[PDB]
Parts: sequence; structure tokens; C-alpha cells
Amino acid sequence: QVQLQQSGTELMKPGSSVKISCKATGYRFSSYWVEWVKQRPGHGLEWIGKILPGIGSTSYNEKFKGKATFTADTSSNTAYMQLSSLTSEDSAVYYCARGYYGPTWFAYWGQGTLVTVSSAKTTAPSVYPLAPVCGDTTGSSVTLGCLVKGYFPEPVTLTWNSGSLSSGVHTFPAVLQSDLYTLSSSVTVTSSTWPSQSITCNVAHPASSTKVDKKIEPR
Amino acid sequence: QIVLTQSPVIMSASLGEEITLTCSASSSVSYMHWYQQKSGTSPKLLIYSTSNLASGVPSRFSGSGSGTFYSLTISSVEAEDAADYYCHQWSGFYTFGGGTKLEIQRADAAPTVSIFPPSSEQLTSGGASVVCFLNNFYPKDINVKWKIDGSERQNGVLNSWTDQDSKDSTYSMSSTLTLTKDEYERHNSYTCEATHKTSTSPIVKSFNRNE
Repeated sequence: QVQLQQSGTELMKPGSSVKISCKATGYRFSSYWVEWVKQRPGHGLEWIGKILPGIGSTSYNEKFKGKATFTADTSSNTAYMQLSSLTSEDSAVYYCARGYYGPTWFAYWGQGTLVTVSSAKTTAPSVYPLAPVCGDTTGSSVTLGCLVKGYFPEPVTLTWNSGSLSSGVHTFPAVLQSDLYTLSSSVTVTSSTWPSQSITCNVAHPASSTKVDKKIEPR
Repeated sequence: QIVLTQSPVIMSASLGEEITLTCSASSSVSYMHWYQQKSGTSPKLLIYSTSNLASGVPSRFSGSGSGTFYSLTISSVEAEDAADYYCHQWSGFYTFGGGTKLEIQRADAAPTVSIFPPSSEQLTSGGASVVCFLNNFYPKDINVKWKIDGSERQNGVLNSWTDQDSKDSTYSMSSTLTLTKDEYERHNSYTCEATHKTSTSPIVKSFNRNE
């Protein structure tokens, strides 16, 4: 029924602006305030402000006055937050949310929009297969891997056999070094199934329009 | 401008035990709401108006509180409860607590170590990363030591831990040692050693480049 659908990941340079959208469906758009919330990796959740579609009333957290500007388009049931004069402090995941009447609880949340503020340039990943050391493998299981190196900005997606292989997988959060990210993933399967059956890691980096498949081959 | 403080920042809970997460306010609060945020997901309403259970939320969650002090109780902790939890109130405007991470205290578990030499693809590009996966261990702290021909190497290492697993309550971590192709060809034996609470003995995997 009720859904809040946000726009996609952004990368913008310091000093510029970003406009994030929040498309509301399943209810009367003008009846409720659209809330906006900021989340940086380790500063919990912060309330930015809210807008009431239709009348267009706005309320801002003092801390975000002059940083955030809300608008709303009732003809498309879309609310917008513009963040201007961007700095690295503005790098965060931003949520829209919605509750009921007056001071309220946030019953509905958008999926979040990642904003990276950086002067670094967008770079496509290199994807490397990680096959086990030569010779045999411990026991009746084998662990394979995929190394994703040299990309910017987040995110990348990584799956195995186009999602068919989901058990025994660990995908490790990306780490930034010198303006490039590295990510990796391991998958463990029975020796009876590899290399007799193919295992391929599938990596996407939307920011660079990258879609790469690397089949893990035995050494 | 009512500040919400959640302490401890990380709360350990054994499976099947009752645990109470708390939220203290700098002045009196009318009602507190609570959200759960599992790894990689949006916050999800658990409790609203101090004690009302949000739709679909298991009855093992409950809320209570009054004045400056509020509580979220889980009656019998389960592995899927590994998450961050936030309190939330309104007085003039909304504030949130800094969050508490519920850490599931499962049985201690040793890591399973796997090592991977550079791919031919990377070597062609003049780079050489060696990767070590330390999988399914508990608790989270773990030490990884890289040795090249028997000597510790510290520079060029990138480590990444997963968040606690929602099913088995373990952690995993990946360590990548990145060398130039020339530096990699300069030596032969590549070893990753994992030292974890579970033993004073390091858990090791090794290979030789020339093999």
C-alpha cells in the first residue's frame, strides 16, 4: 500500500548541489508531512526537516537551515530535498519518511539515497577471480572468491551465478584507500559441485555503467 | 532540543535471554518511539507511542518508559535481532538517540581461513593482491598478520569486517595485501595468520608463488 520511493545514488563535487526525490504512493499525498532524515556512518539519525505537500509548509531543523530546501509536486506525488553548498560533511544516506498527524512516529521510510561528496573521479572497477591455491583443497568443501578493486564511488553490487548461488556467501563492505574502493566476496560450496559446475561472480558498478562477469577457473 | 542518550553503545545479549535497551532524555519526554535498523536496510518502526507494537513486529518486542527514561525490551533474544536500535521523540522538533547495537553473544567460534594468490588478470596489469578470508568466527575482534618469506609485512593491507550474521551470529573478515607485481615476484612464501580469542595458536594458510 504505502510506499516511499527515493531517487538513486549521487556523487557530487564540493560546493555543488544535489536534489533527492521521494515519490509517495498509496495514500493522499497532501494529508501528511514528508520527513527527511540524515544518516552518516557513525552519527546515528538526524532529523533535517519536513514539508507538507499542497500548502507547501516547511519546517527545518535549525542545524540544516540554508543547507536543505524542501519542495513538493502534488501532480506527481513527489517531494524533493535539495542540499546546497555540499561538503564532505554532507556525505550520508538520506531518508524520507512519513507518519500521521501532528508530532508523530515515522511509520513509513524510503529505501534511502546515498550521497557522496568528493572531488575524486568516477572510476570503473577491475574484477579479479580468486581461485584456490594449486593442488587439492581442505575437505569436501571449497572456498572461492572475487576481488573488486579500483572503483569510485559506491556502490557496487556483487552476486554469484546471477543470484542462484546465495548460500555460503560473504560480501565484505567496501574500504576506501586513496580515492578508490576495494570490495571482496567469498563463496563456499561442496567440492562435488566445483569446478564441475561453473561459478561466476557478477559485479555491477552503476556509476560507471559497468557490468562484469568473472568465471572462477581452477588453477 | 531534548537530547537522547542510549547507553551502552553496544549491548551484548545471549540467545534466549531477556534484554532491555534504554534511552535517557535530557528532560521529560511525552512519548518515545523505537526503530530497528538491520544491516543495509532502512530504519523500521518497532514501537510507537512508548508501548504500541508496530504492525508485523513480533510480540517479543515491547516498550515502556516515563519522564526522562525509556526502555525497549526483547523478551527472548534471537539471532535475527542483531541490529542497531534507535529511540525517537518530539519536543519542538524531532531528535533521535545515537543508537545501540545489539550484539548477539553466541558461542565462541574459531575462524576458517582461506588464502588466494594474485589472479593472472591482475598480474598482467602489474599488480599483485593476496587475499585472505577469515570466515564465521565469534567474537568480532581478530588479528591478521601477513608474512612474506617469513617476515611480517604491514603496509598495503586492507581489512574489512562483515556485520554480524543474522542467522548464525558470526562475523567474517577479508584481508587484502596489495603489492606491485615486482614486489610479489621478489619473494616466494605468502602466509596469512589469524589470531583470535578462541586460541593463542594462530590459524594459518600459506602458499608459495613459485608453485
